Amino acid sequence: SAENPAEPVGALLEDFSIEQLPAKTIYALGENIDLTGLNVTGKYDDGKQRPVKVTPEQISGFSSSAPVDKQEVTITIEGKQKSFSVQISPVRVENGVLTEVLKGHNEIILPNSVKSIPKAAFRGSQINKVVLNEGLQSIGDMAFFNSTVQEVVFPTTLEQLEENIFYYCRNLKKADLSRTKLTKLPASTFVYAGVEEVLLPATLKEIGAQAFLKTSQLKTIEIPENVRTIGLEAFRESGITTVKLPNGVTTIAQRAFYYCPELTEVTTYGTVINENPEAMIHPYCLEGCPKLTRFDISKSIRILGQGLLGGNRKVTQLTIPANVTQINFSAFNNTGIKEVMVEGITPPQVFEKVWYGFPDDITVIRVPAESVEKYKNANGWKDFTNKITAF
Ligand SMILES: [Cl-]
Repeated sequence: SAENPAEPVGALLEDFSIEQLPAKTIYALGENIDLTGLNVTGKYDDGKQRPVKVTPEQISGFSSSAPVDKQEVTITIEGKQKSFSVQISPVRVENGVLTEVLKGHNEIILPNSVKSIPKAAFRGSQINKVVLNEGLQSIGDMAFFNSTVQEVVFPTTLEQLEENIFYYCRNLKKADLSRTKLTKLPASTFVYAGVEEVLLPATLKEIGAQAFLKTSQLKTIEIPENVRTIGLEAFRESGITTVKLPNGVTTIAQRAFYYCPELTEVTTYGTVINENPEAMIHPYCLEGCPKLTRFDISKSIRILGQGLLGGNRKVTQLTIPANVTQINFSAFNNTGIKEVMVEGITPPQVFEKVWYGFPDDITVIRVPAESVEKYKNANGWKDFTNKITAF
């Protein structure tokens, strides 16, 4: 009850109209109506129009006992009635936690009261579509594990993810996370998922281990601008034909693109450079990629590991950028590379007694004209003296 009189002295409402609906039009089972945001204009018998605050006993037809897709809620004042629609979703929310999802509903629209989705909340769900609500902050482990879900709409408030959420989501065609606040895409997020397209947010800094493992339908991937790290086997056995990644990438873990049978290009973009002496493309990163013809190295990488393109024969030209300071044993060995351009005025260092950094049948190594002798006298590089020339 309001402390002060609300109605005008001497004037009675004759009619009213809903000018703005309540902000909450989606409810969970057992939730109470929330009229916040409702704007009513009353026509009074003194000719003056006035805002009307609806008192609780004036509502009828609202009931959150059972799922209802469209429920008519009526406002009754001065024998006059106006109605609006609400949806009672087949879900239970207790202290902001999605505690229950009811079966037999192919489209789930979550209420705004959902703050977190717990572990396995939609696991094995035989549903088609989920609209995640604004206000959702986190999603728990295996939340959609082996769901038949075809579409998931993500909210701008989504901040935190646990692991294996879309593992075995064979029908999830697209995951548009581009408008979320995610800084990390966790390990095994899309293993065996049918994702054809995954749009990542500008806030993303890390891609977890096996995040896109066995994504056979993923056509391409654009790694967003602020990503620093690509985890162990992040794209192992993915169907990706091309990868775009920023020049700020400092870690590409082992076998990150292992056995991608349709991968043809790895290209870089951006002018942001992150300094870190540990920045490395880890061993056998693109082993088992027989269709790869182009491999751009992130301009923030310092170290090139063993067998980066192991067994490949279609990359015939390679550019090593000026930021590379170290090349390990057999880095580009077991390849079909014929032409390498090493851009560093200062040669990358080689510490092994037996290097095999490039194949025996390499044709030429092009280095800056002012550095030809620095390369020819250097450990490792001296093994290819008769193939070194200027650019
Ligand atoms: Cl409530």
